[PDB]
Amino acid sequence: SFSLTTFSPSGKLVQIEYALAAVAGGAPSVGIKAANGVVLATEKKQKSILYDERSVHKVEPITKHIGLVYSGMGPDYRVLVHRARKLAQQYYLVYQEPIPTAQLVQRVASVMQEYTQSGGVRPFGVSLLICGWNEGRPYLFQSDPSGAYFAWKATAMGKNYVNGKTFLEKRYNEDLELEDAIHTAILTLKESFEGQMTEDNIEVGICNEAGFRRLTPTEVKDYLAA
Amino acid sequence: NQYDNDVTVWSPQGRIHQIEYAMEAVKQGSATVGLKSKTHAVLVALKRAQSELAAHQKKILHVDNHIGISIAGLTADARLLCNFMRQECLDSRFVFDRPLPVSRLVSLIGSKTQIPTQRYGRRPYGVGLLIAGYDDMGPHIFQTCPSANYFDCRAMSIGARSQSARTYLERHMSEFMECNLNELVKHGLRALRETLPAEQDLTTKNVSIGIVGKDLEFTIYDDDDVSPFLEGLEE
Amino acid sequence: YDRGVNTFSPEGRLFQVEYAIEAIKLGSTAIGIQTSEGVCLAVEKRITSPLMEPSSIEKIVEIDAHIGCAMSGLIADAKTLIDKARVETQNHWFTYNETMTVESVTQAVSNLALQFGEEDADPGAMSRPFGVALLFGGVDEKGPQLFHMDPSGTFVQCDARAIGSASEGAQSSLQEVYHKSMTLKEAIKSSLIILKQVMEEKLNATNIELATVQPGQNFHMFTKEELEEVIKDI
Amino acid sequence: SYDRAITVFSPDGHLFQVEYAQEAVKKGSTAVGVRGKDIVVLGVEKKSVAKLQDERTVRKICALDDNVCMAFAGLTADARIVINRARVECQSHRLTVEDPVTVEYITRYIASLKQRYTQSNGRRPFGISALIVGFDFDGTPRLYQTDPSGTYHAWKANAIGRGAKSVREFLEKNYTDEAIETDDLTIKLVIKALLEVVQSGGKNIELAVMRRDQPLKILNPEEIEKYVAEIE
Amino acid sequence: TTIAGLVFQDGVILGADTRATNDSVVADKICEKIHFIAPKIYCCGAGVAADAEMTTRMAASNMELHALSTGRECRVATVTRMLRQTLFRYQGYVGASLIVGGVDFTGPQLYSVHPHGSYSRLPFTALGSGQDAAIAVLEDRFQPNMTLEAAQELLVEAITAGILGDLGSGGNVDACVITAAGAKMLRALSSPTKPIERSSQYRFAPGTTPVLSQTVVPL
Amino acid sequence: TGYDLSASTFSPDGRVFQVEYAMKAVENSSTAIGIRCKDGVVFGVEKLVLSKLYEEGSNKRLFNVDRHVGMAVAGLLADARSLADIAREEASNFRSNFGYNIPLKHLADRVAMYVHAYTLYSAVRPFGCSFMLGSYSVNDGAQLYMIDPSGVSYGYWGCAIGKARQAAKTEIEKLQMKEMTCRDVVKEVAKIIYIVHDEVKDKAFELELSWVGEITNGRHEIVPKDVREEAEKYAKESLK
Amino acid sequence: FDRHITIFSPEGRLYQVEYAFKAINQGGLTSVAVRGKDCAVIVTQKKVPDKLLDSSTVTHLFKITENIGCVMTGMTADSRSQVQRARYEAANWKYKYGYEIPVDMLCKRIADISQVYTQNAEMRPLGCCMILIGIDEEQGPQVYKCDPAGYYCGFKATAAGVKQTESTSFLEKKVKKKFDWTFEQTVETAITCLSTVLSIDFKPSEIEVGVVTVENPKFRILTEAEIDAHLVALA
Amino acid sequence: MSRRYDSRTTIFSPEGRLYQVEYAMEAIGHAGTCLGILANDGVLLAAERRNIHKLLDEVFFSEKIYKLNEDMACSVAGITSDANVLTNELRLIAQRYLLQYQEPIPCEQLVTALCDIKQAYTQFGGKRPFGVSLLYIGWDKHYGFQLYQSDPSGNYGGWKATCIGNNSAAAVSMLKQDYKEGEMTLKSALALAIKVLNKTMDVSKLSAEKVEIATLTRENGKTVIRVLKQKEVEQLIKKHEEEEA
Repeated sequence: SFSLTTFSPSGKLVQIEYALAAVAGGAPSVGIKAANGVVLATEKKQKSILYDERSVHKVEPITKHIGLVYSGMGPDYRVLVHRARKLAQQYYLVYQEPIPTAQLVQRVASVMQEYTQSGGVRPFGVSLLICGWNEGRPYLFQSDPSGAYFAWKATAMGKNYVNGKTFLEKRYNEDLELEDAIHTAILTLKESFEGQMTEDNIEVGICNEAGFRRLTPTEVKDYLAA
Repeated sequence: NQYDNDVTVWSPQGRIHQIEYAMEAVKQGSATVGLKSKTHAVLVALKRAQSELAAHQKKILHVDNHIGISIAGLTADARLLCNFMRQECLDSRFVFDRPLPVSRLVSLIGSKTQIPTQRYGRRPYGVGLLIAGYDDMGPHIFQTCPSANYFDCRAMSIGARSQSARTYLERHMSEFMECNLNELVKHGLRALRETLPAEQDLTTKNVSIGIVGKDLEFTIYDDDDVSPFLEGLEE
Repeated sequence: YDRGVNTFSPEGRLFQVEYAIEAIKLGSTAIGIQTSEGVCLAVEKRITSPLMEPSSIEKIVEIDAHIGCAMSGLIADAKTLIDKARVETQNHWFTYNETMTVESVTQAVSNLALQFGEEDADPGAMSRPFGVALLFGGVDEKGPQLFHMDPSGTFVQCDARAIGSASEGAQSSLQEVYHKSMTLKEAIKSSLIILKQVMEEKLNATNIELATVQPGQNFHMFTKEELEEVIKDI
Repeated sequence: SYDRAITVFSPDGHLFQVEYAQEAVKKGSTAVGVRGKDIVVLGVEKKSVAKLQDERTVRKICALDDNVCMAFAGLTADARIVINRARVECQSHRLTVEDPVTVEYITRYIASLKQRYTQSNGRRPFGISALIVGFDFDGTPRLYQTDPSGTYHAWKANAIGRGAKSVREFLEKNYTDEAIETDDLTIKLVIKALLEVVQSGGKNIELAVMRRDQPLKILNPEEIEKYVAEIE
Repeated sequence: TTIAGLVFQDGVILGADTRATNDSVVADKICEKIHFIAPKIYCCGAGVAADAEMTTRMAASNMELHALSTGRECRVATVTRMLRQTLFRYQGYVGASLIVGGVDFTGPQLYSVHPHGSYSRLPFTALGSGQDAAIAVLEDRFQPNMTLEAAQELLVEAITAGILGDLGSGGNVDACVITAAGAKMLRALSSPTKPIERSSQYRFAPGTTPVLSQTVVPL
Repeated sequence: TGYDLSASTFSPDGRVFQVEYAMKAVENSSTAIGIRCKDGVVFGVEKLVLSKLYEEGSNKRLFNVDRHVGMAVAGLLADARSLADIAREEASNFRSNFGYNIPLKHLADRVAMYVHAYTLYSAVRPFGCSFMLGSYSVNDGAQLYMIDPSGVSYGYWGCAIGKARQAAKTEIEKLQMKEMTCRDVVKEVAKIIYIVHDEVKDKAFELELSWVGEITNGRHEIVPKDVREEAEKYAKESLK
Repeated sequence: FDRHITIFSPEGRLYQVEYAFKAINQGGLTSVAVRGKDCAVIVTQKKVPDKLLDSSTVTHLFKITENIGCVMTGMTADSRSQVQRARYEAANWKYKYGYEIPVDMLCKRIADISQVYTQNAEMRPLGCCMILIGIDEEQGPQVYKCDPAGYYCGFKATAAGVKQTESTSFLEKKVKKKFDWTFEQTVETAITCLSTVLSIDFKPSEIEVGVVTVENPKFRILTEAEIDAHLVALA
Repeated sequence: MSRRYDSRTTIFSPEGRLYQVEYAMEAIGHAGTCLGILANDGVLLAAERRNIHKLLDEVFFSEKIYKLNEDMACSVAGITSDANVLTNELRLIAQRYLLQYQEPIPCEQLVTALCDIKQAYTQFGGKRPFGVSLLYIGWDKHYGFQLYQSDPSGNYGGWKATCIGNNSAAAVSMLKQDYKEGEMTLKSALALAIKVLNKTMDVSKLSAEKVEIATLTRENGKTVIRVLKQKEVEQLIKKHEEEEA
């Protein structure tokens, strides 16, 4: 019942320092907010053909107009899934409306804070990247295990995330349609990913006026044609 | 080394040193002896004074009309456990309206000492007990250990230098059955002599006894009745 | 360190209980005496500077009308006992409507000595052993009685007992001055003789406190007037 | 919850925790008080810098009641807990008894909190020591200091903080029946006690006085310079 | 309060009225009743208004994550067990009367939940104060696996009878069609009452109100 | 190394050494054996005499969990009597629940589950005792199960616990125990007891035997002194 | 420190979770399960080291429910403990959601149980990994595996125990060439997989094979007579 | 429960100090520069922005500046994690004040209320202390315009002008020089803060995006709090540019 996270002689937190170093080496994940939609393209890699791609999906929706991707530990993410979805539930219980992305990320990031204080528990090993659609304005947020959530037009997360950020810094600018947002998200994804690129290796999903929806492998292959 | 810090951690040989240190705590107390016949039972307790001006401590605790006990170990650990023994015996007359069987009481004593062992942070009770009592099956001599082990006994001697008494208890064990109340006191006091040093031997001040019997309820003697008991006994 | 308060020694004795008795050597010296005419208690105020007021120092407290008390060892743990000690004494008269025997006074207080632990306890559980030694004097249906307790909780009837830092040489001195029928006033004389030898300071009328209980008089603390008459018999 | 024994014994019986708590008391600012005849005077140095910090929030001289005030030296955070909880219990006393609170009756409760919280499970010993001074019935003043170990004692004159022993040396020698005989002598003696620990002192010295049934009054800095003006 | 539903060959339709009343008076004439649970699963409340409201809120919320956690279609029988266990937890303290129907992987299914928690499977029923008017109409003219158009004409007349035969049932008729191909919402499908007009108008001229104090706060 | 300190901490090889050390404590306990046949299950235990000062019948090693369920424990006697009452509470709560005697497979599961519960927590310690559980019924028949300190039960036609086990298990394999009757099985049980014990370390002992089956009418019953002496004489034909 | 309780290592790993992996190979067994077209078959080795050991009481094939089979690879004490809780969770599904739990949602709740052990330092993880099969009425047969870390994924075939990469290597021969998967032909690959790696040629009494098919959704373990019929014919 | 995993944060140093408390202020020492000034006609609170990237949004309001209630406001220097709970707790405390007393909370009461919570966690509970230092501004009926400063140890005090975070001692040194007590008003204090912000910040090219300025004043019986728009800050940059060179 004693706190496992304490202040270092330099003032930093030692436990959350390794949490940020853990999500830095996770699966490469990128996202872009352009025009009326946000593109989420992640990496689902299977070690063998025996693996069924329809059983486990990395891109999961939080609700109709909100979706979320991740780079980091598998188990800690599903715990975030249940609590964040239950938070959206308890939201819709009280407020009977779709949840705004700013309020959703805020109280979920507070859960990450609780385990930097309460004892006998480790902090989360997952850095969440949240996508949302409210009042006609798209939302792209980035949260890490430290509990501090930011906002980005485009960013990168996972292995070699520094390159993905610099690439979008050069290539990406304003006035990009959702069609260009997908093709730009693929180009920055071609850099971080290595090897042959198929529709099963990448899991892509978008959020627009019609809400957050995941792309089927058929239309993904159409975008694999450049 | 690192394995004596608590009870729960097992040694690489599968032993608990804290239970061993509790069993060695009982041997640091006073030496008491007890025995039973086919009829009566006698508990001879050795009393020791903290100083020369201090009065002798009480090693005998009255439990039930037919039951008595002598304590050897940490004094306060006996007291809290005596409040447990007396409560269970009072509960027996509170519920069953009968004297609690001495075998059933000792089984409850072990269950109380089994609770601290399996849990971390709890210390076991470091007091040993020599308890006697009479029932429909006759007198019984029971011994308990801080390890929670308890045995049925004809006669035992606990404390320091108890083997010189136990050796005496082995040779006269044949006589212990057929002797009467006056002889059980003679064998009991002569059994106490072997646990005693070579200087201070027998005085009615520091030596007290108790007796339970067929129709005789447990009764504690101190000085007045003990003086004629010591008379007529060689060492 | 690397152990609990409940951890046994290789000899089978609690470290916390052993160090508790060893801490009494840092306390204040108080010498009780049991006589046929009453029980005498004496203690030194231990004034290390004139700025202090001797009225705030009470090392002899009154449990009941005929029952007194003495104090040594740690001061913080003793004040806690006294309220309970007073309370259980009145709970006796509240229940049985009689004066509690001093042996039962030592009995009710000795129960809370050992109770200390960590797991399986309540929030009203105490962590560390008592660092206080107590002397209960008084007169009852059996006459004047003087008792003593230690941190382990063992209470023993004693003809004379000394507590505090000087209890080592004072207890040995009590055996010399105490013979047979020696009265209260004679015990008061022998009390000041031993107490003056064991203290490092000078014996004065206001330096020490003296209180006695009698079979025909309630427990009484001698005021500065009577204290001057007592010291001038030396 | 968090349940374990914090303060534990040592081979010598001393408590390292409590001893380190008293070390934080020694490093506190110097505060002093002295019992007069019908009056009592409290004072404390203040370490304000560059007219920046406000003088309203710095005050270490607090009143537990109309007839009882106090001053503290130690951690300023632990004092705010004790002062508040003492006032809650002091007025809860006036709920139980129509008569006011004797200075000895609030002192025994205060020091008792330092007794419990030191030996309590998971708690922490207080790093403060305070002078509770006030007027009992008939107008007899009383001065009491607490201890992080939980002990309390009566004093005719007392001081706390850094150099507290040095102030007592002044008090021990210069406090006689001639001392605190009148109002002019009580005011000068308390000031002269602080004149030794003056280091760049000036107006920074703060003083307060309570007289009989009158409430605690704070003596303004301008009259401080007037009473310090007479050293001969 | 008249709520009813009917299962036909190709799907299920849940009818309800638009009128809500508080004990002496009509609270709202157009007030909607049927709530949302799943795309293919819909329910409608009765009895206590707030209790039936908050219960469907907790039901739609629990079923929402069940659709998000499974990623599959929702079972209609799963909704009913959630509703009655809440009624059992409060020992019938909640006066919510709920009807649940929809289409799942198995097929069109309609259930019923009594405020005491009892659940019953059934092709057709009615709940509320005007339930006995709709049950009698649905009992006589029902046929197994009716055509979608045949079931639409019957259930609209069933709610119409439940309205005209109840004091607490009025307003328009909200019917919601649920089929294996998809669900469609029909708002105010039936309006049996023509006289929506009035014979006079009331207008006030400026300056006819005895105003005493006046102040203006700009924004 | 610090890995074997608590049972909640795994070893570098993926094992719990605290459970292993509790098993090593069982190896110091006295030997107890049992054998099941068509007629029933026969029990035996070697009860070492510690001193002549102990009354006859002291330190009884034959434990009775339930009317049809016998038990013999080899290990720490403190944890033995603990689990003994706990196993009786499970059988009593079963009867208080389902109104009949718990089958031996169902009882061995619930008891072993509670043994494994203490291996997970670091704030407690695992049991240092191992035991066998026999039972007999007309619907089931003779059954024998043994639970280790790790809380795992295995069905046995025969088992041996304590110091000497593998040596006694091979002697049971040398002859078919199924067709035998409890009258002839106790002849082999006493025969093995005399083979296991020799005079090297231990001094004296006493034979504690128990029967369950047709002879006892399906109820757990101790062997009387008359039959015990006669059963010894059958073993005295060869040992002596 | 990071190697005692579960906390982030300097590289961000968890060594207690890795030792839970190393606790799987300590069981000394190897199991395989192949997902067929209309069927799902589990093949594991039945170990009876003692002649007195009852073979009927030793079974590695477990039944979570009617349409779901189970096999446990890992510590036996942890294995039977998770299956009891798996049956507690599977029944909680039907008592709540109304229908037989699918194999995907069953592996999810079981994985969530291991997630609590990982994040909390109070309770240690279990050293057993569960392999579950079954047939979903929508997507057909479903075969999943859950490691003690909490990761599960859809597998065309599973491998666990001592043999892992070599067992998968033989399974890669069948899936890459795209072999026709039927009831017998999956049993042909499953027996050949374990026989060639261990160099044994298992006898019918040495193994136990659970099966489930579209025509027989109820899980059932094959009899030695049938296993022999599926042995010689497969030889 | 293993007593090896407990650091026992309640241990006093041999000098009578707390380790976890001292390490908290050091983490605050790395936070960005935040200052405030108490003036006659209003209170001014300005701060810098350490996070600078071309892809940042900042569609919200300020970064380290929060609004406690209608009559009060605060800034933040420290770990943004512990800042969110403190900001929530301060608002909860200030609102629980509105429950019983149904009046705007005095700026002194809200400070001592949170500090009692900070010292409780360092006293017991075993949980780590808080790593955030907070500045407070606002107006009350008694003392008027107020500026306060809080430390993670629970210690607080009133201030006419102060600074927290990076370059704190450098700004305090300039406040001891230019600041005129009881003379400079809110208008003059605005130009003074911009001067201190530009000199103490070694990072060049100060822009309306890189810095943030918020004002709180009482006008016509209503507390007026606002944050200057980037164009309004750019106008102040054009004013200070001429002043500087």
